[PDB]
Amino acid sequence: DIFNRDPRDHYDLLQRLGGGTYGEVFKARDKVSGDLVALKMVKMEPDDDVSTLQKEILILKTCRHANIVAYHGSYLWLQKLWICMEFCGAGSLQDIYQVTGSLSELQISYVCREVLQGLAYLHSQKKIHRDIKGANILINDAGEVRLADFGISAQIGAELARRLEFIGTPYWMAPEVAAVALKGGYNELCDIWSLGITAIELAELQPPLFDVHPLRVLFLMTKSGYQPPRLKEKGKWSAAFHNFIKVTLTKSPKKRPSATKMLSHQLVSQPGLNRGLILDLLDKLKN
Ligand SMILES: CNc1nc(Nc2ccc(N3CCOCC3)cc2)c(C(N)=O)nc1-c1cncc2c1ncn2C
Repeated sequence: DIFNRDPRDHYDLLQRLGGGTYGEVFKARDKVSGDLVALKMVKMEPDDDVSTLQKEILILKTCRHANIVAYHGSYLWLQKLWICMEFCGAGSLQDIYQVTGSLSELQISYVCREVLQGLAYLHSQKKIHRDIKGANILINDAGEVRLADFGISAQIGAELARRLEFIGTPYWMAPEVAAVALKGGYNELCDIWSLGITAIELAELQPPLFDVHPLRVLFLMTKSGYQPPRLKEKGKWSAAFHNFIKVTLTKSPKKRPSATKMLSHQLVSQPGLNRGLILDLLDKLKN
């Protein structure tokens, strides 16, 4: 499961695709089959024992869903853990909308449906993603939608910096999560709020309040009079899209709908939602 060897023995490392608190991602080609894969390098911390690392790799191999990037295998080499995963050729939705411009209501509807399918699966496994945003939703050349990973819960490498990263960029987090280090916890419903913000992000090219200093956003969010965000242009988006934003951005998590409940919302249960919508979006990259 975790080969004690250099992944360069089996893979030809191509260009760097990007990275962050979750590691460094490289495009790579298998030397035998010729197939393209993604290789993520996670630097191991001084307290990352291999017994806990083994439990995590077991979770990475069993936590599987069509709307989550497939895990192929891993390598432990020179204090760096390398995870091999399916290659999503078009990159993230942020990589796409920062070329194409705003997604159509139908395109956002399909992405939100596919993400909710992945979130409903993660929540059935008692996992909370806690990292839903356009940059963490990848698209393959077939227009399929996949979450890059199952979220922040992987206890590998820079887990703490990844867990706390929202403090410097809290725009996608639910108010009960933005109430960091206060007595109230949170639950899986915070992912539903993050998906509502992601839908405004795909419509507007940035989440609400993106230009406000992160510490000011945290302050505003933990106020009793905080009004959840809304789409900026009412006379472009349908009543169904406005309502989907209204219910996903419910301030109280005790009133916010589950991922399974959201899958029957009129916006994401409408006919004609399929990968063809994203194939049309990818065609705009040529122009
Ligand atoms: C940099 N991140 C990732 N890039 C990938 N591929 C990819 C492919 C193409 C581009 N381009 C092409 C040229 O135009 C710009 C866009 C960018 C990226 C992948 C993958 N599987 O293909 N995966 C991750 C990734 C993996 N784990 C966790 C992650 C990840 N992203 C966020 N989180 C939290």
